[PDB]
Amino acid sequence: AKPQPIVAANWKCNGTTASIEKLVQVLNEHQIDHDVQCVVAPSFVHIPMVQAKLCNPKYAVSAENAIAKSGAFTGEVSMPILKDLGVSWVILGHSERRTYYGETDGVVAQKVADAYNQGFMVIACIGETLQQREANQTAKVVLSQTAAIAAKLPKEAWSQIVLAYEPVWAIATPEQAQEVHALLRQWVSEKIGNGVATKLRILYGGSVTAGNAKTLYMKPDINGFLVGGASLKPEFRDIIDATR
Amino acid sequence: AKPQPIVAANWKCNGTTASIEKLVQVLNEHQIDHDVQCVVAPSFVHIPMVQAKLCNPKYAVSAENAIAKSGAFTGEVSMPILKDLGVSWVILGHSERRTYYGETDGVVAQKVADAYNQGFMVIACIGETLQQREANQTAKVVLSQTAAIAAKLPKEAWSQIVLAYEPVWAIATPEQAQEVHALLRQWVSEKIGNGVATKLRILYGGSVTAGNAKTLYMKPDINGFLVGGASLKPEFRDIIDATR
Ligand SMILES: [As]
Ligand SMILES: [As]
Repeated sequence: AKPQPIVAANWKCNGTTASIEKLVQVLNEHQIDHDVQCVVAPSFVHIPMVQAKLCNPKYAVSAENAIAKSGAFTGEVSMPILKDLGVSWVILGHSERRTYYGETDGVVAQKVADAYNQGFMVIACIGETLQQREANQTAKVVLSQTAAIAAKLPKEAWSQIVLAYEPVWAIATPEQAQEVHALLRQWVSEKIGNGVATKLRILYGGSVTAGNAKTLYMKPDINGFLVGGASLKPEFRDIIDATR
Repeated sequence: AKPQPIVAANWKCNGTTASIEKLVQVLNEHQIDHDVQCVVAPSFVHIPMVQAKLCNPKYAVSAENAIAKSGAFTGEVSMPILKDLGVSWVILGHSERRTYYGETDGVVAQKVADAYNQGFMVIACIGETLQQREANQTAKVVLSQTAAIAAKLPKEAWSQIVLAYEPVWAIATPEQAQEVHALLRQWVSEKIGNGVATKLRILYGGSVTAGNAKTLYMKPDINGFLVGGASLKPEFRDIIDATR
C-alpha cells in the first residue's frame, strides 16, 4: 500500500531550445498507463517552451526555486508570477541552493510556508553532507531540516507537501536510501500524525537511472524520485515505468 | 558630444502575462527617430513572451542576472542558456542582489568578466548606501566597486561595458547624480584610458520619471537610465524621448 508515486525531473541549469524540443517530444509520445504524477522542472527561461510543447496528461510543470512576493527583487521569480504563468509546483531547499545561495533551514521553511499559503504543490529537499554522515548525524540533520519546515505549517498543509531526500554525502545503496526514508516517515507519523505519514510522498533524490529505479521503488518508504542527470535523457521514461 | 544613450527597463520581480502584453504593445507603437539603445529586462520567466511580442527596432532584451556556467546550479539561469535563447544583454551587480543575494564585489566582478568573455553587453551596477554616504565615502565606495570590476577586464572589454549608478542612499538632485557620474568618468579616464572614458555609457539608476528625465539627461556625464518603477508604465516612452 503506497500513496500516488511522483517522478520529477530536475533539469537544474541545463538545456537548449533544440535539446528541450527533442526531449519533450519523446516524453509526449510515452504512453503511461498507471497512476503517477510526473513533474518537469526546467530553468526559469525554459518554462514557457515546456508549458507550450508538453502534452503528456501525467505531467505538471514545476519551478526549480521561487521567492514569496513580487517587487524589488532584481533577478528573482516570485510565486505570484509563477501562478499567473500557470505553474503550481515548486522545488524548494535543493542542496545546491542550501550550499551556494544562502538558503538556511529557516529560509527554506519560510519559502515552503509561503508556497503552501499560495496554493502550490512543494517538493521540499532535505539531506545530509558527507561530514555530517561520517559524524553519525544523518537522523539529527534530516529530522532537524524536516522539523524546520514542519514548524511553519498547520497539519492540513501536508497534502501539498512532498519530501525529497538528497544523499548529498554521495555527490548510496537502496537499503541506505530506505533507512532514511523510514526514519523520515517515523518522525512525521509520531510528530505530525499517523494519517499524514501514510499519505506523504518521500521521493528519493540521489543517483537515479533506468538501471536502478525499479530496485529503488521496491522499497516500502520510497514513493518515487527527484531525478538529476538521467531526466535530461529519454531514460526518464523508463524511470517513470519503474514506479509501476 | 556624448556616446549613444541607453534607456533600460529593469522590471525587477514584477508583471503578469496581461500587463506585459499591454505594455509591450504600447512600446511597439512608439516611434523613436533618434539614435538610442533601448533595453527591456523582464523576470526570467517573462523573457520568452517579451522576445516573441517586442518588435520595436531600438530594443534588445536583457536578463536581470545570470551565472557563468550551465550545470548543477538548481534554480539559476546561465549565460550559455541565455545566449542559446537569443539574449545578449545582462544586468549584473544590482544593489538588490548585492544586498540580499550574496553578491560581493568579487562575485559581481567575476560575473561581469564571464559575461564579457561570452560576448554579452553588460549593465554593471554600482552605488553607495546611506550609511556610506553619511560617512563621506561616496567616491571611495563607487570607485572601489568599479575597480573590482575593472580588475578582471582587459582594456578592449570596455566596448561591452555600461555602468549604472544606483543612489542606494535615496531608496537625489540631478546635480548630486552628475557629481558621481563625473567622478566615475574621471577614474576610468585616468586609470583605464581617455578614449575608453569618452565612449563609456554611465546610466543613472536612481528615481527616473517622465517628470525628471529631460533635466537628468541635460547633464554632461549622464548617458541614459536604468529605470525602475516607471518602466512598468507607458511613461517609459517619454523617458526614452528625453534622451533626444
Ligand atoms: As500531444
Ligand atoms: As510591430
